[PDB]
Amino acid sequence: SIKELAVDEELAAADGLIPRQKSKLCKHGDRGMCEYCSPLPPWDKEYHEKNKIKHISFHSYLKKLNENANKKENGSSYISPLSEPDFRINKRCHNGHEPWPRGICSKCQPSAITLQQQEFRMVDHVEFQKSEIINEFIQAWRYTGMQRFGYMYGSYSKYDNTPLGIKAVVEAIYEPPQHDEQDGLTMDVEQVKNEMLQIDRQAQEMGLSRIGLIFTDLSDAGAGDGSVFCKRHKDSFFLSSLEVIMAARHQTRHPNVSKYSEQGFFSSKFVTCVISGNLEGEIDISSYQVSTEAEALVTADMISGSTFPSMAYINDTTDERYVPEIFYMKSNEYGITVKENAKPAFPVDYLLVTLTHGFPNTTNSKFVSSTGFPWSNRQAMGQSQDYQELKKYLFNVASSGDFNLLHEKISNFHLLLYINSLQILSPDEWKLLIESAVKNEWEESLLKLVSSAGWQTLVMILQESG
Amino acid sequence: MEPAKLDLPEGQLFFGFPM
Ligand SMILES: [Zn+2]
Ligand SMILES: [Zn+2]
Repeated sequence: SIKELAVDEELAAADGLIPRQKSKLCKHGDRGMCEYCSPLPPWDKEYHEKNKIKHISFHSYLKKLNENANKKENGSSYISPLSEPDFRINKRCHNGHEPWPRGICSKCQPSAITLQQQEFRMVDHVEFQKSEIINEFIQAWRYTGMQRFGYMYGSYSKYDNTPLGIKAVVEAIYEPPQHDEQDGLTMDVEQVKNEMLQIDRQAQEMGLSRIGLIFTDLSDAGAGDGSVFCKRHKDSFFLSSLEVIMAARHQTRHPNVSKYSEQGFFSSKFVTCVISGNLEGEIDISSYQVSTEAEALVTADMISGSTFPSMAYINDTTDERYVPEIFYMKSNEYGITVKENAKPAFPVDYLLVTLTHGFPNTTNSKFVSSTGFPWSNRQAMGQSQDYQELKKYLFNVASSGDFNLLHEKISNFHLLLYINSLQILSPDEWKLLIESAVKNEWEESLLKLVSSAGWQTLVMILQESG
Repeated sequence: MEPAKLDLPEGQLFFGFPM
């Protein structure tokens, strides 16, 4: 199926109006309304500037496009309000010529590209269900001094602190196999793709989607504080050009389904978080996405990292790639822009959108526990998933009859993945285990689980190990 | 001035830029 997400259907059905006060300057009577005091549309620029909201939401943006479209004279052919930008040359155009690089015409030749700060964002906010999730991720760095990469799992729902907002709600982090170092890390892309395909399938059975990525850039400041260097700030960079390219690739691989787009998709709800030092030398999180222009640049293979982290390098025209003139709308301190040449390299922050982040207050968290059983791919930290560990974690509790404690133990993302990897439980029993871990009313499921053949078999296997 | 191309393969992350 290819339907829209529930949150999108819900926000399309909201109107997002913002009532205003009548003004001293209104020219009508003591009662009534006019265009100067009437409710604001959800995309209202001045409202967002006034409340320090850096981008309008996706659904505010879509409603803005729809209103402009409805100004066409009626009868005119319908046009989808959204379209994913595409900067790729058509290497199969035979319109009175042989295809690139042996010919070119107005139908196949990319015209000049103008980059500017994107006015909307697909996701507005990243909410981590528990601080323990982030803190255990950070522990990989704390223990090793090496950086860490993870994929975030969860869902999307409404965010009320901006007009028609959306938040990504993070329930867990999965760290793929990786070689970590003090100043970076390397993944085998094929290995990771293959592994995450399997995790995606299992996470979906738990009601989870892969909703973003997260990484550390943490360096001890050398003061014994536990304090770290601030590397990312207004006078340096926020995301490097390498990281923007990474985010763009992920966004394009995780398209956002939209019935209002020519292509049936538009951009992505996939979010990018970085954990690094803030101006006070504290460990903190920053959340981003990249623009649709960034998606299109990277799909067209037009940009590369550069030796200056704040800058993207623009690639050359080849037999496989066509790079037109590229400009960007360079902003001054008042936000006023002037068109400038983006070649040979340009500031990548024009390709960024910023998101807010936070935690909920004291709780529909999917997993009761976030820690206590080793996360995946942590053998180098001395945390391996094996029978010895599972027995230590689970065995005595599983035979105590304490379902509160058993529930706390099995309601654990990495625990569930490990147990399913053992292929002891049947699909039916695996489903019971998931229900026991994530349902509000879990006790009935757990009672069925514990009485099942597969579970009794698992418990016996544990008993007879060690 | 201007930077050089630093075209790292997909899946390689680097943070060791001079502060
Ligand atoms: Zn009025
Ligand atoms: Zn052509």
